[PDB]
Amino acid sequence: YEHATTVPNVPQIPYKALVERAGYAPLNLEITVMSSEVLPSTNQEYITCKFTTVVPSPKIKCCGSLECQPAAHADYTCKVFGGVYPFMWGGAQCFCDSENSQMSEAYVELSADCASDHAQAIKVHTAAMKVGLRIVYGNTTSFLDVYVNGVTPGTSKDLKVIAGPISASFTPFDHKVVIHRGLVYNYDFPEYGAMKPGAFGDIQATSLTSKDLIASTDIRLLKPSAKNVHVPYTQASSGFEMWKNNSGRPLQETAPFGCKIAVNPLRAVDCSYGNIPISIDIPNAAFIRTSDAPLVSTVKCEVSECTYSMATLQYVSDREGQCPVHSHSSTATLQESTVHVTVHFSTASPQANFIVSLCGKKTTCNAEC
Amino acid sequence: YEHATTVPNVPQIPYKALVERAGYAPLNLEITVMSSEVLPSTNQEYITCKFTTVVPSPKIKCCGSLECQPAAHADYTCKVFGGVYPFMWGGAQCFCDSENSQMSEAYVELSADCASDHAQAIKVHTAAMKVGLRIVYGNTTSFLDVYVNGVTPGTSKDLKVIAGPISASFTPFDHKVVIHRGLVYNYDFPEYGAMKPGAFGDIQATSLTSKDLIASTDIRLLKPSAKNVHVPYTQASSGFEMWKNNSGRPLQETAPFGCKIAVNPLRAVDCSYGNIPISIDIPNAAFIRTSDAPLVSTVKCEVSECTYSMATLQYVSDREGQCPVHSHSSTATLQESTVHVTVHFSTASPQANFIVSLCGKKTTCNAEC
Amino acid sequence: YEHATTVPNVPQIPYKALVERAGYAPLNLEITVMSSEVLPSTNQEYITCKFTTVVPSPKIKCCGSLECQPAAHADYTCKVFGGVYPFMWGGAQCFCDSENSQMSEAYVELSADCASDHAQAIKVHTAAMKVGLRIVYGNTTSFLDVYVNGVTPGTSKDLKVIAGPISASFTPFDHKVVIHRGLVYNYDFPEYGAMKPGAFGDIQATSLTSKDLIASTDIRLLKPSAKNVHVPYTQASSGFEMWKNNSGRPLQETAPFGCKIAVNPLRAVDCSYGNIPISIDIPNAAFIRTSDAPLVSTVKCEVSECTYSMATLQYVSDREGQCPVHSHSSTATLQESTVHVTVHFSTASPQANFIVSLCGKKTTCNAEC
Repeated sequence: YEHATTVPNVPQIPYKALVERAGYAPLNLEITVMSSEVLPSTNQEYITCKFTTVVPSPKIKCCGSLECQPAAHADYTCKVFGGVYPFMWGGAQCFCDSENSQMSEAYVELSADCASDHAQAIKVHTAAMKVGLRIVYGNTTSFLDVYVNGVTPGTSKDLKVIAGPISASFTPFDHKVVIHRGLVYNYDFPEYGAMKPGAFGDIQATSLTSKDLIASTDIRLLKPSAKNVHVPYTQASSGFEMWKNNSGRPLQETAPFGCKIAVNPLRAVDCSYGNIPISIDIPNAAFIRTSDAPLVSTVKCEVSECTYSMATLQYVSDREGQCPVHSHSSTATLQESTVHVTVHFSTASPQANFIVSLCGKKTTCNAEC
Repeated sequence: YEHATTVPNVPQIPYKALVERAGYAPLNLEITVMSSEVLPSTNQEYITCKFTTVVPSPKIKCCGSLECQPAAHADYTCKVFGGVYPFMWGGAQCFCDSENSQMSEAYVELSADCASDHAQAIKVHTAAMKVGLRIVYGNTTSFLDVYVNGVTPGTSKDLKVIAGPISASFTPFDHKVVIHRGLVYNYDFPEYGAMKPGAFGDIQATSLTSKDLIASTDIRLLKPSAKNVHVPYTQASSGFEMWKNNSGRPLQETAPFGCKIAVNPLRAVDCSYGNIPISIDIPNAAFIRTSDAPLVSTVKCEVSECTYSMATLQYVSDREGQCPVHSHSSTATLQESTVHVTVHFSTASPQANFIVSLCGKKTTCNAEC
Repeated sequence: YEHATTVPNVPQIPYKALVERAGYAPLNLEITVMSSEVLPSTNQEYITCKFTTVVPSPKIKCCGSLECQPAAHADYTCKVFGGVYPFMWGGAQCFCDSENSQMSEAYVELSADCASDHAQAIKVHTAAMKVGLRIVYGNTTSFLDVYVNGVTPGTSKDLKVIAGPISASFTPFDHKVVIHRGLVYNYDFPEYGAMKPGAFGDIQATSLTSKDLIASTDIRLLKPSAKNVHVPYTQASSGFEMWKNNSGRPLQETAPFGCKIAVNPLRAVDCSYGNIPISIDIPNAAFIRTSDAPLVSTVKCEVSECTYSMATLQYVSDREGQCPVHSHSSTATLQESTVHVTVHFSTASPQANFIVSLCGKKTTCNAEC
């Protein structure tokens, strides 16, 4: 094993803990962080891009009556205009004095160039964590992809390795995150079914290959002038051509604590946070080297080769095999662990004398520086 | 390296500098001066020597008129004399009473013996420098002819060796230097086109095989006496036969600081002056013997054989190879540098204990003386 | 012378000196400066302009070995690349797995457009002087091109006119002057054989029709990518296309004291400086009008016609001929000199009364114013 030691969140840093048991030889505990990956609960709901106005051909007639009927399309604003084309010299070659009408329909479908470049609207929430922690506990060297939580246990080398929930619940992604090419921004997209021509959500869709649209691009039908058969309207300039200016905060460049961001999975890599409380049920079989076998005598220690950031650990014992050696102070960490009589290690300390260890034992050592 | 150490101008003196870097082994820097050569900007302009008067034959006539015409030769002073040879009993067997004239021409061409012995007038100026500095930095022994200036870099052994401009701008040659046989004097020769019979520049020429002369040897035509056809003139005795007395200052014997002088290139050899600031961009590859390989222990030192101007440097290390050893005081310089366990050197000091170283380480040582 | 009077350096200004001899008539001395010309010792050494990279065709092979050999060209950086084109689908249709190499050569020759537009590097030094001084001393009016120095004498009108060295040794050209089209700048060009890609001296040459080059335009060979047979390099943009901005100081516009500058001879014209000490050995024959011939009586003087900047000099003598008349005060200079009984001159003074013267014487015158 029952153990539990605090282990922070900083890659490339070898961690060393110590087992202070009575009887059995104090084991070595080396753990290294390779690369962290934090992926929140991604829930795809909407997508957007450019569009193309699909204005049909008017069905101008004579003294006959007309009233448009709605159906199931994108955008719906139809108005019957009366009084246009008062004569044959007007444009439509009409014979009526003042009883003429038009349908004037106008919708907007997804453009052809939208299939490739797009934007995926999502609502980032309850972020999950998974850190592949290196494991070393003797002669074995296993690397496992472990989920960071106090619910999912391990196995590795007949051991129950638990990641444990970090005390830092800080996510670099807020409530809503939309994708762009291969970047990640913090966007304040409008509510579904409450769109506005204020940009940032024109004719939004469910996915890449959808078939149900909804929108309000401030479209208004205008009464044409008597000259030539035309269909003049005052449309709002697409906001997607203007969003390439007010983009701003890219997040990828404003990475907090050297953190990172992924494209496809929208994950945060190499991001330092808090501490990971690891607990492992190390059995009797792992505590190799009982008090009945190893019996090291007097410990000696002297320093020689040392430069800015072998300690002569000559011992005398019976039969080579294993032999755990670890530091006991607050400074100067060794490089290797299990090295059998004429032991050979190395350190990297300032000038104070140390001890560690190796193992057990222790020592310390030394230184140188 | 970026290094730079001061190195004086005295041949046959081994120079030893020290690299005080953090980490890598402090390298050895041996540099020796072989022979210095200082050649100024030589600009050949004029040459001189003996000459031979070329007096032609007079064209004496009778009662006819005469007036000489100038051309393009050396020296030009012609005067028509009237009243000479008043009768047939005078000399030229003339029939005129008092209407007789002569041309009387006289020029001076370069002698036949001038082709070999000569004198070359030059205007010594902006002196250049070139000193072949010996280079040693390990197992290599290269000798290069390097120009002494902070503009022309080097190569030698993958290193950028710079000579650097000396702080002493003293030249043994002044403004004008003329050659004689195989000697070098400081002469005050007259201005080109302003010659005078005051010697030191009679009928000067451009080079050895020229064809355009200019001069003024104070030549004057005199009216001959009526007796025999002659052409008597009062010429100035050549100054080149008199300059073998007022030569004086030979410079070669009054050599400043044991300096020398050359004949053909007019160069100053073995001439001590100031200091040569050398700077070399020594790369990582040259700094052999990192802190990870050599690990010499306790240093011991004792003196034995020493006479007026081996130090037992027994060491214990792993594997022979290189091993830089250098002095650290102000007196007692070693003879050799890189010598591998039972090291064997030698010194030449008075009686104090020196250093150381070796290397690195250281020491010191010782011484012885 | 034996005379000598100080004469300054300002063109279009008539100079008037006075001979104060005992006995003979005091002569008039008029001297005018036409146009000054100062040409320093021009020593052509280097020239520059645009260039064209001459990258040859690669000699890609198979599993055969390769090592490039240097010769005698401009620029020399060749590197054998290995590991490129691992397959037939790579680019060169190779059959080798990982044993393939290339030569990759690249030099730089003088461009075709360099023949006309160029730049001539020179080292301006010991400036010479030559001023064509007008000469008047009676009935003669000779104009001679005389060198300004106390070494080269004259002749003019049976007189030994000496220019004399000016007390002002100020040259508008400093140590180095390079030509551009038809302008003259003060440039700080690098040392010969110590060129750098810092511009102002890329691939310099001896002259216009040379055949020996030297340079270092920071050229570096890069390992190509496996796709299509190419030779990609990172070259430094020529400094000669950028020097049309940092040109600055043109000198021609910043002419000191209304001075000038020439194109072909690099001369300074109409440039005022100091004083020119002229000395002339005027013989007895030039001092016309002895005390035995002219005998002018009582001098009378009255002023009439005078405007802002004839003085009735009625005399009575025997026989017209010459007659030198000159001013004796510090203001009011005459226009003419030798004018015979009813003399007629003219002046240009303020309001003060003068004598113153014329011559011688015276016165014064016046015034016015």
